[PDB]
Amino acid sequence: DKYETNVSYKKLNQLAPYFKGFDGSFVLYNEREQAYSIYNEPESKQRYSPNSTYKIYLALMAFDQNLLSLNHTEQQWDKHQYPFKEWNQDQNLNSSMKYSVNWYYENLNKHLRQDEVKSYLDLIEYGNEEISGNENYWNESSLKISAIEQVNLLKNMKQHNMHFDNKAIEKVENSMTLKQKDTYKYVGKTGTGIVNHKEANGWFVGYVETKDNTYYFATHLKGEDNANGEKAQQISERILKEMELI
Ligand SMILES: *C(=O)[C@@H](NC(=O)c1c(-c2ccccc2)noc1C)[C@@H]1N[C@@H](C(=O)O)C(C)(C)S1
Repeated sequence: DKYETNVSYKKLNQLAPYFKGFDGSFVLYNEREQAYSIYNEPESKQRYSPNSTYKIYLALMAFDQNLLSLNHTEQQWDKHQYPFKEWNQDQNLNSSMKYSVNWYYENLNKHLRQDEVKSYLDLIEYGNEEISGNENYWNESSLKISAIEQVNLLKNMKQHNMHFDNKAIEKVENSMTLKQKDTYKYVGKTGTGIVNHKEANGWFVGYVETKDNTYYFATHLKGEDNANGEKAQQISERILKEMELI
């Protein structure tokens, strides 16, 4: 599925070497100039399972539904042993996001009404809005979003155009804050998805907020293997340093 937009963008073709091994895309939005820059425009419109980057909105939804309160984000670990040790304990919003603990977000979804969620995705324009596929519709399932839409949503959230509480947004933003300096705030969320037993869907979405601007971005990777959140973030970090933002 494909996101249709005839928005203008600066071409970022010389980012191609960063995507060696991948069908990848990089979208930047410059809040002040109100301007997109894109490596690989066709790939920037292709919709893919957002995977773990969906946790961001799943969190905003749980807040809005008073499923999460500002001083109540803690969830009990039910004692199931996972392949990654960070998951094998109680979590709060911050840790759940830092370690990408799926069960935290699967509990959030389990307690939201599918129809409230459908309504949210309609409001926020979350890609194809297909949550019909399975229970974990955001994991290599029916729900798909493009790198450019990932940027539009972050921008819309941060410019308070989503009907979510400002403190809800602040909490969610804090949970994905990777670096906090005098001169910038650096926020992001990774995503990995497996198809055909290979890491084939890599996301890193976020933004850098400086003292006079905010540069929202999304990097997406598609490839035979090693297309993962970590690689996507590594690629994004290189690109962002080279534009001199991080
Ligand atoms: C979100 O994307 C989560 N991903 C998965 O559950 C997942 C994986 C997977 C691949 C490799 C290792 C662990 C899980 N394959 O398909 C899916 C749907 C979690 N977030 C990821 C991230 O990149 O931030 C992980 C790798 C931490 S798991």
